[PDB]
Formats: sequence, C-alpha cells, structure tokens
Amino acid sequence: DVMDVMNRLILAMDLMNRDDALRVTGEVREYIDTVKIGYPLVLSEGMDIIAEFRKRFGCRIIADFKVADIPETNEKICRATFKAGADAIIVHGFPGADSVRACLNVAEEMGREVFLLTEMSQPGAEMFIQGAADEIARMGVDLGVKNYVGPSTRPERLSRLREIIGQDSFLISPGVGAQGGDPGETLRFADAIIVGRSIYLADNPAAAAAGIIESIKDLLNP
Amino acid sequence: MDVMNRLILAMDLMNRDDALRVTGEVREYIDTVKIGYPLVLSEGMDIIAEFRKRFGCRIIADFKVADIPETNEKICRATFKAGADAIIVHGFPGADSVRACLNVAEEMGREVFLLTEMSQPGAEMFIQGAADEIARMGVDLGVKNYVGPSTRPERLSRLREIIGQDSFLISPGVGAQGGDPGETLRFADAIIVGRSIYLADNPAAAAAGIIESIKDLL
Ligand SMILES: O=c1cc(O)n([C@@H]2O[C@H](COP(=O)(O)O)[C@@H](O)[C@H]2O)c(=O)[nH]1
Ligand SMILES: O=c1cc(O)n([C@@H]2O[C@H](COP(=O)(O)O)[C@@H](O)[C@H]2O)c(=O)[nH]1
Ligand SMILES: [Cl-]
Repeated sequence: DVMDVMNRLILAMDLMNRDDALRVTGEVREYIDTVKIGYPLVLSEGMDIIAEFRKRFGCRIIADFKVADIPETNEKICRATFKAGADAIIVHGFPGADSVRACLNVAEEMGREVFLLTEMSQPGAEMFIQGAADEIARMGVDLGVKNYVGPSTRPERLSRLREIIGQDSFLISPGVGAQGGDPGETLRFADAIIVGRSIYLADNPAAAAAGIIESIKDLLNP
Repeated sequence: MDVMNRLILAMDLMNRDDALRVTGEVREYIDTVKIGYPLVLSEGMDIIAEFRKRFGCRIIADFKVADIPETNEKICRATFKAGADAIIVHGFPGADSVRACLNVAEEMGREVFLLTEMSQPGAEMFIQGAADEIARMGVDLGVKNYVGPSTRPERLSRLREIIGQDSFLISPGVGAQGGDPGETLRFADAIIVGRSIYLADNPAAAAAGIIESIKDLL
C-alpha cells in the first residue's frame, strides 16, 4: 500500500512563475501523475498554487517543505500544508525524533503522509548529514515512518538507506539528471525518481520526460 | 542590527487578523518581528509587506532554509522579493547550501542568520554534536549573524565563544520552552519570544513584563 506513481517519475516543479510552471506541468501530464511542489514555487505564487495544480491536472502533490523546526512549529506547518491540499509533506530528520513525531502525528490525524529526508544529494551533505544518516533512517523506522527520500548522487548511500528501511518502505530519490544521477541505476533502490531541471528547462519537457521513461522502460510495473 | 529592547517577537499566529492585532498591541515594545512558515503558509508572503506598511518593523524570515544550493538560492530570492530583511538558514546541510544563501543576501542587501544548534530536546540527537563545527563553518564563511538555544545556556555561551563578541546572536526558547530572558541575554544580543507573548491573555502586559525583568540589561 504505497502511492502509485505513474512511470516511477516525479516532477520537481521548481519554476517560480505560475504561467511557466502550469505550462510545463501540463505538457508532461500524460507521463507523470505525481508532482513535487517546493518553496521556490510556493513562496512565489502562494499555497493556492497547490489548489490550481489539483484543478488543472489532478496530479498527486508532494509538498517539499523540508520541515525542520521545533515540534510545535512543525505541527503548524504540517497543518497549513495539508489544509491547502497537499497529499504528503517532506520532513528533515536531523532535528530529531520529537520534531519528526510532531509531523507524523499531524499526518495521522489529517489522513496524509510524511516522507522523511535522511541524507541529501549536494556535496555539502558529506559534512554533517552523511555521518548521521544511518541513524536518522533507523530512527524513522522506529517511529513508523513508511516513506523516505535519499540521494541519487550517492548510489552506495541510497543502497544502504534501502537496506535500513526495508523493501516494503517507499523511497523516492532526487539528483537525477542535472546533478548527475542516472535514472536506471537509481531505480535499483528507489521506487521513484525525482527529476526537475532535466525536464522543466528542456526545450521540449514532454520529449525530455518521454526520453527518461524510454530509458527505464524495462523497469516499469505491469 | 539594532533590536529595540533586545526583544524579537516570534509571530506564529496563523490568521492575519489576530497576527496584525497582537503585533499592534505590542508595537511600542518592539521593532523587529520574526515571521515564519506558520503565518506565511496560512496567509501568503504578502503578509511581510503588510507588516512593513503597518508597523515599519524589520522582518526576519524564519524559513529554516535547508535545501540544496540551487533551491536555497531560489528560496532566498523569493523571500527577499517579499521584503524580508533577513533569513534564517540551517547549517546542517553543509557549506555549499549556506553559501548559496549568503550570495543572494549580498545581491539584495539583506542578512543571513545561521542556525547552529536548536532548542528542542531532539536537537541532542544529531545537531548538538555537530553544532560547534557548524559555528566554525559560519566563521570560515564570513557569517556574522547566528541563532542558538535559550534552553541550553552553556551551549549558547559556547556558541558566543566560537563566534566572538562582534558577531550578532539571537536566541529562541525563552518562556514557553523554559529559557530565562536575563540569563539568555548574558550571551545573546536579543531574545526571540513567541507564545509567552502571543498566547498571553494580555500580550502587551506580557511583553512589558519581560522587558521589566531585563531592564538593567537594556
Ligand atoms: O537531497 C535532496 C533533496 C531534495 O528534495 N532535492 C530536491 O529535488 C529537486 C532536484 O531537482 P533537479 O532535478 O533540478 O536537480 C529539487 O527540488 C531539490 O530541492 C534535492 O535535489 N536533493
Ligand atoms: O532552535 C530554535 C530555532 C527557532 O527558530 N525557533 C523558533 O523560535 C520561536 C519560538 O517560539 P516560542 O517562544 O513560542 O517557543 C518559534 O517560531 C520557533 O519556530 C525555536 O523555537 N527554536
Ligand atoms: Cl556513494
């Protein structure tokens, strides 16, 4: 029982104006039913952008808010985000168990889902996050987290994350394309890949998405 | 940065009418408001300009920025476009992610505050062990503004030691989370206070009371 992500491909819609974001998302609609909306778009166009995407595309919405505050503020953020119509929210694990639990409690109450971000894809992740990541992931499992985010750019780390969370957990992975991660290699471990710039900055986003999907065709579910 | 009464209001009410009313009630006591995601996600980024129009306060956007460098740049740009004077950024994601924020702040005439250790009990699990190194990274990157926890004065003092007396340090966890205003101001330039003021029966009296308790420190 996990979200059914069409073509194992999630669009990271980080364009910052409504017109372009709507155009590109519409162009790739036949390939992707799950869109990750983050703060670049939300802070530029408002939380109503979630409403507009639901109206226009009917896509599933993951709010990539990397929630990273104290328990009381995390609760408020999750409440506001689910109220606006997000299906799921992404939460940092590094602030600790209480901060994560606050998000899980709201998701449970409100009938939505939390994704736990355990390690990140940027080079700077090696400084502090990488050393804590196995324990952050183990903490997530202990807390009952079922959905996780881990980095395409570090296949050995993504593999270990998959081991810790088990085969039944749901794992999505960014860093594919622009940051250097390979779609097929990433799907060895992740249930779905997240792709932003490779698609949304392409002259033909639909062709870019179709091309990624063609490259992973033998990895799709019947 | 010159914060009136060394007191920053954490305005985490989630509706515009209450947030504006309560801020107005305490306006004589403050000139600096921290606005975070509870208010922004409920009422929109336009709330920042509205606070400036009504109160002419400085605005710190407490967005705990914690993404990759490319996304951090976008978040900072959108935030400063909305009129924030400063933004709070996590150090835990590493130097590149912090640098991305420093760059946009310089471009738009704003400040970055580096959050190095957090105030909640869970901060002990992963953040605390990294916090001194995160602070040293801030120093190496030229960060001048920092955030550290009222709930652990010995850790707040250590942060002040690392960054030096010339850096600017603000500190949440005062009141509701158990931190003491006067003790916190031994180390921090200003205290951040949310619930003790905004959930008080009488927010103005609450703010006035806090200020009375630290009057010899002003
Ligand atoms: O470790 C992580 C976690 C993320 O959410 N992301 C997010 O995934 C997306 C990556 O987009 P892109 O394909 O353009 O690199 C961005 O929205 C980014 O904020 C990431 O790149 N690395
Ligand atoms: O370590 C930290 C960092 C924060 O920004 N904060 C923020 O400071 C404020 C504290 O509010 P309060 O006084 O109601 O506890 C909240 O907005 C919270 O998100 C915190 O409590 N601890
Ligand atoms: Cl690796």
